[PDB]
Order: sequence, then structure tokens, then C-alpha cells
Amino acid sequence: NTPTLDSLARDLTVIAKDGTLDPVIGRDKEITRVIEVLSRRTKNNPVLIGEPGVGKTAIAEGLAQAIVNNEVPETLKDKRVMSLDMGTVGEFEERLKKVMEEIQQAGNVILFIDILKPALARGELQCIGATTLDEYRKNIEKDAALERRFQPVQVDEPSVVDTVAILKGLRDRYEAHHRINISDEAIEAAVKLSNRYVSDRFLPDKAIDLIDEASSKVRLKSHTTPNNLKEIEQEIEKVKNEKDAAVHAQEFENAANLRDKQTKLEKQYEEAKNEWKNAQNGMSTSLSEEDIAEVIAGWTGIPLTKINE
Amino acid sequence: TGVGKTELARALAESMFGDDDAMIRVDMSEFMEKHAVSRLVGAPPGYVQLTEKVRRKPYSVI
Repeated sequence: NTPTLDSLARDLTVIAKDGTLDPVIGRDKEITRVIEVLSRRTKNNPVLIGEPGVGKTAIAEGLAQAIVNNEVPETLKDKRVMSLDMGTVGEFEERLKKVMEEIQQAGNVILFIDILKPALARGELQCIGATTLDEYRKNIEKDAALERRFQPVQVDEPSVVDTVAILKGLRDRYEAHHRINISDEAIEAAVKLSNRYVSDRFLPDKAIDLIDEASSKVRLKSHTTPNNLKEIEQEIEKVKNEKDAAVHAQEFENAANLRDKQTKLEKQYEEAKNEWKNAQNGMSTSLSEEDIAEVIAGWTGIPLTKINE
Repeated sequence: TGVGKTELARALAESMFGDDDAMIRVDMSEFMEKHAVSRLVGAPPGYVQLTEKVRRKPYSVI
């Protein structure tokens, strides 16, 4: 069960087994690419070539997701996924010698990195690199032993259409708290303008940025009371505090009227609240395209009139 | 490594000291920190190896 690897790193099959995180949507193309490289006899160490932030983290997350879903092939069946973070880096070399021994004996441990030359030369460790392109051509290419052992994988930003399916797939997972209705028009409109203005962090992280504070002026805006409960609740507040003072002051001449008034106001508050929600829960507050572009107006400073065309 | 260096050390002690188990094996892999030097030389005062073992068996191969 590789106890050393389970304590010095983070296991991915345990996290994916519960499925408490959002599923990886839109990276289905890379799912078949990672397993394909691991099945090759030569160069069975794929490397996530790309800028840091393009979505390389989701590539490793989706690899262990197929194990629970029984979508991985027989060659990659029932194999745990282990990732070693760079923040736990002499005595440093004394720990990596024991971890590699357990991987060879088990035969189902897949390393994930973000000394080891003899280990990679024999292909004993099937580590998956995650270094950027700039650092891959400076430390890995300069060494001939690792040149024929690490197979670069082109992991770049997805297409515009591919990002659209991400929002639709996760839409059902975004409505479970207040049961609101989201229009389908805002889904396609959240990817056209995303690349127009924000083009400095690549897809899909820069793509899903328009729907953060775009259309939020409809649903709860009508849930307010137009000078209805602003005064009813205030009357209840003053009666309660004044009632307690009259008890200790031996003044029950006016306290008797206060109790009846307070009870009547409490009944009225419940009736007013019930009628408010009954006439509003039936209607649905869907999104509108006229307010989607309002959030991007303040990100860059472009006037809303110029954007709304 | 593994070519038989350990066997050569054991054979050397057998023909010289007349014994094969009279070897004090010290592994430097466990001595990496600065405080590790104060372990084989002996326990420093106020806190609580190699010196203790070699004293009882002066005819030993390290």
C-alpha cells in the first residue's frame, strides 16, 4: 500500500473516490493522451509542456478520475496516482531512495512531479512531469539520459467551442443552494467577450471570468420590502425593550397594553413575510445579456455604451 | 555497489582477528544532520555508540 509514498506525498485516488470536487470538463482529449504515453515501451514519462496556469493541474486530476469511473484501459487499470509537491524539498536524498523501491514492488504507483537519472534510465518510475516549456529545454534537454525517457506532450489552451461545453456540463453542479434559473443565452455570451478583453492568462482560466459580478441586480432586488417591514420590525423592537423596563419599575398600567400590541405585531410580521414570498417564489429570475457586459466595463475602463453593440 | 565489498571486509576480519562477527558496521546514511556527530562519539552531558562498541572489542574492523 506504499505507506512511505502515502505520507510524503498526496494521493489522488482517495480524493477522486469521494468525488467532492468539480469534475474535470473539457479535458477529455488529454485523458487518452496521458494513458497512451504510459502504455508505450519507450518514453513512458509524459511531460505537461505549457505555461504555468493553462490548466496543467486539471490534467493530473482527470487521470485518477477515470479509475473510479472504470474508463481507464486494462493497461492502466487499478493503479493509484501519486503527486509529489515541490514545497517539501543531504537528508533530502535519503527519502527518495525508499519511495522508488515501493513503486517498483507495487507496480501500480504512478509518480507525478512538477538523483533520479538512474531511476528514469531503466524506466522503473513512470513519473509525469509538469515543468514549464522554458525550464524543460534548460535542464531536461541538456541531459541525454532523460532526453529519450521523457516524452513531451503538447498541453495548451483548448478551443473556444470546447470552453462552452465546460459551462454547460457544470451548470447542474452550480444550482443546489437557492434554486435559481440561469438562461442559456448567457452561457454562450460568456466566452465571446472573455477573449476580447482578458487575453493574458490563456484558456480556460481566463475564459471563465465574465460571470463573476455581471448580472446580480434582479433576483434579490425584488425580495426587499418597499417600506413594509422597515417600520413593522422597528415597532416590535421598541416595544420589547420598553416592556422589560416597566416590569422592574412596578409599572404594569401601560405594560398590559404593550403585551397585546406586541402579540398583534408579531402576527402581522409573519403574515406580511408569508405573502411576500408566495408571490415571488413562483416567478424565475433568469440571466440577461444586457448586464453581462457591465462587469467587464470596470475591468478595463471601456464605457458600457461602447461595449453594448 | 553490491560487487562484494561487504564480503571482502568480513573475510579480512576472519583471517586477522579470528572472528567474523567482530565487525562494527556504521551507516553514514543515518548521519546527515549536524547533531548526528554527537551520537557515535557518545551521549553529550545533559542529553542522555561507536566508542562504546569499539572499547569492548578493540580488535574489530570498522
